[PDB]
Amino acid sequence: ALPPQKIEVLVLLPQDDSYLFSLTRVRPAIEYALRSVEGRLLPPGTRFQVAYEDSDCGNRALFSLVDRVAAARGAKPDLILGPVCEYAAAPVARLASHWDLPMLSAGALAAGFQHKDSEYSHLTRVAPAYAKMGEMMLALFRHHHWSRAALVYSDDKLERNCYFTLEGVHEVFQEEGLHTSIYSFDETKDLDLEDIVRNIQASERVVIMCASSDTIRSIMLVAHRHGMTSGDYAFFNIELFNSSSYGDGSWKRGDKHDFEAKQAYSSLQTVTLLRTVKPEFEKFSMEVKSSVEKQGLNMEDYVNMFVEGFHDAILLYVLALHEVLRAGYSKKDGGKIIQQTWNRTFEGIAGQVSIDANGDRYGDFSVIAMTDVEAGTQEVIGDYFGKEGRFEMRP
Amino acid sequence: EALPPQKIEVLVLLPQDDSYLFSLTRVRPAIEYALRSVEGRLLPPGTRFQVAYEDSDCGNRALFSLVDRVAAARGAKPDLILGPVCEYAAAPVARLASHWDLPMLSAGALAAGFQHKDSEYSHLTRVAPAYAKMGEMMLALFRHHHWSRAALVYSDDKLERNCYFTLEGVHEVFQEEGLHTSIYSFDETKDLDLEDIVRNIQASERVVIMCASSDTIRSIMLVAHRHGMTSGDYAFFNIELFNSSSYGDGSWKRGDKHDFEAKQAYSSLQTVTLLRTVKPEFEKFSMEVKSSVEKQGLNMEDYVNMFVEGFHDAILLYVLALHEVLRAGYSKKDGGKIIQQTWNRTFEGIAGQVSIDANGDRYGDFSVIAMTDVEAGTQEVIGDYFGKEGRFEMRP
Amino acid sequence: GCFGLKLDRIGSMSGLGC
Ligand SMILES: *[C@@H]1O[C@H](CO)[C@@H](O[C@@H]2O[C@H](CO)[C@@H](O)[C@H](O)[C@H]2NC(C)=O)[C@H](O)[C@H]1NC(C)=O
Ligand SMILES: *[C@@H]1O[C@H](CO)[C@@H](O)[C@H](O)[C@H]1NC(C)=O
Ligand SMILES: *[C@H]1O[C@H](CO)[C@@H](O)[C@H](O)[C@H]1NC(C)=O
Ligand SMILES: *[C@H]1O[C@H](CO)[C@@H](O)[C@H](O)[C@H]1NC(C)=O
Ligand SMILES: [Cl-]
Ligand SMILES: [Cl-]
Repeated sequence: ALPPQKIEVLVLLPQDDSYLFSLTRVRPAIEYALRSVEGRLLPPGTRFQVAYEDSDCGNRALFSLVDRVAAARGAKPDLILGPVCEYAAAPVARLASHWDLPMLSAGALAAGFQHKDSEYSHLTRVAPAYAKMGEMMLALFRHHHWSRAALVYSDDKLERNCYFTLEGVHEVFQEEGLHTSIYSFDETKDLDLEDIVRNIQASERVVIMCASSDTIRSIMLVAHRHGMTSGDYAFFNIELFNSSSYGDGSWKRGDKHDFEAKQAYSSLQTVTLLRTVKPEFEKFSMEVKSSVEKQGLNMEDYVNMFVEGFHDAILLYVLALHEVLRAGYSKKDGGKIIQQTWNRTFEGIAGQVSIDANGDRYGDFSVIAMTDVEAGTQEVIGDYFGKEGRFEMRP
Repeated sequence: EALPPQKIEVLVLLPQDDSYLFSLTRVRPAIEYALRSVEGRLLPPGTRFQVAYEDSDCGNRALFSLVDRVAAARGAKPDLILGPVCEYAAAPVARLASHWDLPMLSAGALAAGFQHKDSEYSHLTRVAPAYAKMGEMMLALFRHHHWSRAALVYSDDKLERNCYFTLEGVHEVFQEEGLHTSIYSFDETKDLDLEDIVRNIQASERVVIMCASSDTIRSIMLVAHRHGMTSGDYAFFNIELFNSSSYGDGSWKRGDKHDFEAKQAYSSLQTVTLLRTVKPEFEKFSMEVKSSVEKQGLNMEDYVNMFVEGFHDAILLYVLALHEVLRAGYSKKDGGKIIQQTWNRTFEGIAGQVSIDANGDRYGDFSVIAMTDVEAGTQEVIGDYFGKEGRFEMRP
Repeated sequence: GCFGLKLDRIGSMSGLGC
């Protein structure tokens, strides 16, 4: 009844494997999803043509989309995946919205992408945005009856990941009326650890921080010397994606400071994403790991949230394209497609995935704390389930 | 050996909304005046200009239109882009112009970020004084007085943010030189706590550099006046680069019931603005522009604003550079060469000499307005700063 | 100080708080 569908996909991600969402790491994930798809919600014969282009986590993403569309031989892709980097994504999202093209990303986590009344109307975020993490922190604070916090983060003025991360907390907290002291520095420059720690010493007892794990170990070390560990202060760091950083023993480096670090981290709690697994996830991981190693690269054991989300990005697109084609529209009705990807729950390769009424994936988080200081053992202490909006400590 | 006639396509990206000083209808008369002036000679005889005027909407629209035009024209690109002026509108267009090797001239894009042209903003030539130019002038003003600290107080929209970018120009320069700055921002479109502003000023510095609407500044000055801050304890400065002709007559005057206090309050306020020169040519230029804009349904300053003057000169500068690149055996498509030709040079603009520095940014000349007679409330220019010379001098 | 001779990238977004 319906002919084969030929969907042109433009994927804009970093070529540089330094990023957890580079083309090499994420491609396998999209391909895996594509197979699963091509074999059926879409008319048989349906095939996706995917172009993988370097976003350079910057201006190049824009240049590529435009060179592809405004070329004499150009045409608009039917689906845009990525960019992930906030400044690379903003321009692409604006264009996707202007051209009525659907855009899905496991990135663009900044608060500004929240307002979708105009410029970002065609963007659905499949991974938890920073404001979702901010909602979790608000629930954690309510649980403890905490009402004030010091936000201390590194702001490199370039990709600014930690600035955008704590912005998620700042937005939610201000909205709710909690007070926050703000302290930023560029970890890419010589650190004035004394000033950092003295500023904290004078502001708040609960400190929410975001900076590289080595920057955090340093702060914690100086705080240790100033006697701030061991009770007087509740420190938090945010490590949502990198498993080498939120894994047990985050204080260890095989350093001459390892002992001091273990003691200092007794006062540190780490926020990360609550991930889930199921039989299929294992296969997906195995298969993903296969392509990536065959592509000469050391893997990050199991795949991060970006790899997972981009696999689920494909599936969510297809579900929306189905219910839209049914209603009699075409793949060219980007606006229609995006609206279909919102306010729904579907099954991803890790478990249920729910997108909220504004086109943003609901996020679940966990808090990791040291439960045995002699050992330096860190375990999950509590979780927050975004959709239900409930924080709960574990038994 | 006259070259073959040229067909130069220029894309003008400015706001349709006449609320802006650089709206299309306000600027078009000036561009047309300069084109009229160039065809009778530096370009090959028979050369024609096709100018498309497109609404930048002081936002994302500028980019959308640029892209849509190229795509519709199947990949054909304009030979010259004029504008946008709005900082957030201009950055994406500048990025694409650099990527496509197209020359982009603007009398706007005054923010500090456009200063770095190693890659992203290569291809952007700024024809009007950037905020950092006003910053250098403030540094000299400070060195003149031996002042080394200041409170920067400005309104920040989080939207167009004109005053935020203006004071960024000062902050950048002062930080380079080692002067201390206290920073205090507020959104003047929201409910103002005039007392919190003034209290922060009295707890921070004695030399205050502010930027906000003329009415917000008046409100702040009236409140500083009741706190006894306007009799010499503080030195206030406000920045009004584009519309400061009310002085001489009285920038404090509002035919209001606060008029007398405002006049007293303003005795401690100095206003920084652009030093604007005149010639009979400029005078005629203004009249024609003003007439065109008037029968178009708009009011207008008596001497066309800097954006309008700037864009007129942007065409003379483009033609100047294109003429040289052509004679050198290159084409209008060698945008980088055209851009480099517009840099590091002095030429004759509609109001006098115009010098573009080696980074492709026009040198700015500025004047300082102060109340010279407190009884009357008389405001005059007490000193100027000439950017190229880099010297500040109080007037005799 | 909401400034700091940085943030050249001030374009394509705004969010809140500097
Ligand atoms: C994941 O996080 C780890 C930290 O646990 C990162 O590894 C560090 O990388 C920096 C910069 O290259 C080095 O200076 C450190 O010495 C590394 N630490 C360790 C223990 O390896 C790693 O770069 C991150 N992975 C990715 C791809 O983001
Ligand atoms: C979202 O969809 C759910 C069912 O999945 C429905 O209960 C709810 O009313 C919808 N939210 C709205 C009103 O946007
Ligand atoms: C410009 O501002 C002045 C006061 O600052 C005002 O008198 C004039 O009407 C305004 N005109 C413009 C620039 O539209
Ligand atoms: C302008 O500055 C350049 C450096 O960029 C210098 O080499 C040149 O001599 C100056 N102008 C000229 C060509 O006289
Ligand atoms: Cl990216
Ligand atoms: Cl504009």
